[PDB]
Amino acid sequence: VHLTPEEKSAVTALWGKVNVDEVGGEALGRLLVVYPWTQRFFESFGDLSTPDAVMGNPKVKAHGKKVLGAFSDGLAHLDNLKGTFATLSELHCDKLHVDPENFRLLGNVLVCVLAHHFGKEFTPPVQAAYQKVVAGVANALAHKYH
Amino acid sequence: VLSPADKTNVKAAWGKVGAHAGEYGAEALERMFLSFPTTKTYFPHFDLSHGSAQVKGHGKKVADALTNAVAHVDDMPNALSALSDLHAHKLRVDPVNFKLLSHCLLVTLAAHLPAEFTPAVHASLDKFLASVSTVLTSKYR
Amino acid sequence: SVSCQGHEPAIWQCKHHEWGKHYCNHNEDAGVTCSDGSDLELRLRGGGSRCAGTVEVEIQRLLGKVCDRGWGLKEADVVCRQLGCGSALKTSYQVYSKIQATNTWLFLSSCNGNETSLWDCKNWQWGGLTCDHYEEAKITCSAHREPRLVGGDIPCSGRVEVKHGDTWGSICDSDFSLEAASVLCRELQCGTVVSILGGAHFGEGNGQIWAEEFQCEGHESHLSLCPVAPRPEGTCSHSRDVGVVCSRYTEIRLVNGKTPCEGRVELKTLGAWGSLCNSHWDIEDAHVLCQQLKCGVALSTPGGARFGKGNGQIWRHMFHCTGTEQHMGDCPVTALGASLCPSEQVASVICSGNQSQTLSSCVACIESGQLRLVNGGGRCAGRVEIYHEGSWGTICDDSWDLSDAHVVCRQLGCGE
Ligand code: HEM
Ligand code: HEM
Ligand SMILES: *[C@@H]1O[C@H](CO)[C@@H](O)[C@H](O)[C@H]1NC(C)=O
Ligand SMILES: [Ca+2]
Ligand SMILES: [Ca+2]
Repeated sequence: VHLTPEEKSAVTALWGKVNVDEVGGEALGRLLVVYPWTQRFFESFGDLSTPDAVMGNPKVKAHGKKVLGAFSDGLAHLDNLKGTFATLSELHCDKLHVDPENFRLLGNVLVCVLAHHFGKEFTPPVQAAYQKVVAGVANALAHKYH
Repeated sequence: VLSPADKTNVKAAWGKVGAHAGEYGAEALERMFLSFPTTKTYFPHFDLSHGSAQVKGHGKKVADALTNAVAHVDDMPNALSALSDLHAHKLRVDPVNFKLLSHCLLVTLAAHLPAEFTPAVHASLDKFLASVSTVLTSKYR
Repeated sequence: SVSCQGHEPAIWQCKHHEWGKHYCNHNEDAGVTCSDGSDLELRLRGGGSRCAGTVEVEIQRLLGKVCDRGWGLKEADVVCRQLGCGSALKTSYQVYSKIQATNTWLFLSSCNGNETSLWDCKNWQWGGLTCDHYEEAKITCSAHREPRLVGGDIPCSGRVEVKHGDTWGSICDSDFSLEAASVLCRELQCGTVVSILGGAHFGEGNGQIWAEEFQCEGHESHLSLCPVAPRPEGTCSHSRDVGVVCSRYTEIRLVNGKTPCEGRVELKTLGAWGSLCNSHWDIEDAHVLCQQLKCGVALSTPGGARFGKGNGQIWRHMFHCTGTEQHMGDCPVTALGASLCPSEQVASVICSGNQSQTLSSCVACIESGQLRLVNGGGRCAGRVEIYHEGSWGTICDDSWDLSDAHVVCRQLGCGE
């Protein structure tokens, strides 16, 4: 529906090469230092003042594993994205009150992180499919908001 | 809000780009076109085919302008005065498209030059590109 | 950003930017290099001879190389001139070995192209920067392979000798092909190749013989540019050296006349001087002769001669020049059994004396619509071709007879 079968193959292929342990910590650490208004939500994770502390903090790295796994879980079936993220969207809307833009910002940083880790293999058609995936996830986690 | 330590990274990182700046600008322009199809509406007569000479030519002039801005980092609005009027008063380019080009340009730099993109440099180069977009769009109406 | 004029007693006296600002990086730390001028040396390593290879710089015992970012044909010329080799032809060179890598580099900003040495042209940076994206600088001077013809009676013939570096040597016939000989004649400015002779016809050479066999495409402007491949030494005896005859083997002189641009035509063939026949001496052949004499374009040829026939025998050579070829050798010549020229009929030409504007297709015009004959085995027979606009075309065979072809044979000068 959303993606062509050739587009789906490449997206699923690259997601195999990823190192879930380190990619999640990388993207979360970058967002907390590039856009430094998300440090407010992660005050439970300790010191986050300096970029090296943000990268070296164990808690954000562990939270990166949770973020990455949920992204992989969302990739399981695209039409279910409304129902897949309905449980998580409520947490981000009623308890933490995370603005929908931060979902779009984290996804954009994820594309940059994946491009940094891979290199030339981040073919422009490949990133186009990834952006379409990211846009849906940001919309799906925000569609709960009303 | 580029601090003096932030501008030092910008000049050093852009220096490491070297002569490949023109190709990097061209790749970012092509990367944004196919990733965000609505952007092509602002280029009425340009040939949007992959590897087009005009796209390569446009990327060279875009990277030329950015390299000029780095040398004039302290005074950006004057170095980008002519481009600000053309991009806002003539073509009426929506400011939303600028954040798309900046993201695509950063991805091109990150993919082609991964070793030098430490998180400290990533923030500094991001703040530099945000400064350029605001200057160009500051008179949009 | 210290801006010293060049005469301040100390750097602090110069006008310099503030102790802060400008956002400098520690990789940009400046340095100096003061020397007496005798320690710096320039050498070429990794090539066939000293006039081709990778540029290597030794300054204060320290070895280094030169980056390619600022390299060009102008900078390539000044380096070759300093080494004494000659002019620079190619910015790449064929590798005979591998040179050791060195971390230190030399950078060229710009070079005017007429300086005596590389050190003289301004702002050459010695170390302090790296160019990993760029590569080494390579050159190939014109003294890599300098050809020469030795021991030939006619001006443009003799034994072929090729110079490697600063030493001379002959070349065996098996190494030299027809394509190689054409380049050699063109390089020497002796015209096109007329014939090639082997077996020490011109004479038995002396000295050492090169081993490599030239393998050139055929239209290279210099001997050095075309690639070569080494061959085993001693496979060719000394008697197997080659000789080359080029097309510009004619010597024609103007005499009796006080100004060299005017006078009676004199030709030297068979080891003697002789006057040319007046017949078949038109404007087109006259322009070529004056071009050879370097007088310039010519506008008039005398009808008869006040200069006389001369003491020498009357040569019956007749020339058929198109009008654009530089030398009389390139003009097709027919002299077998030419008609006898009476004593008072001797050719002459009055050149202008100005070498400018040559001849342009349209007086002093290369003309248009000149017919040519192809595939006929000669210059007087063949299929008719007509030059119209920028293309050559044929004629349909219908309504074609002797009276129709009578004009074509007359215009070409062949006859009937
Ligand atoms: C964009 C896609 C995102 C996904 C898939 C995602 C995923 C998750 C998941 C699965 C949890 C549950 C962790 C737990 O229960 O222990 C979580 C927690 C959390 N997320 Fe997200 N997240 C996203 C974006 C963001 C962003 C951009 C922020 C910015 C601050 C954020 C803020 C938080 C916070 C503060 C928690 C902690 C919840 C708590 O402590 O109760 N999320 N995230
Ligand atoms: C950092 C961001 C940008 C820079 C540095 C930049 C720079 C330039 C430069 C140097 C030119 C050439 C002008 C000339 O040759 O006269 C140009 C023209 C143009 N700009 Fe941009 N630009 C940027 C962003 C954008 C974006 C995002 C768009 C559209 C979505 C855009 C729309 C155009 C168009 C359509 C032209 C063509 C003008 C023409 O052909 O006459 N610019 N820009
Ligand atoms: C070299 O030529 C330039 C112009 O190209 C001229 O200004 C300069 O004086 C010349 N130098 C010498 C040494 O002839
Ligand atoms: Ca100075
Ligand atoms: Ca017929």
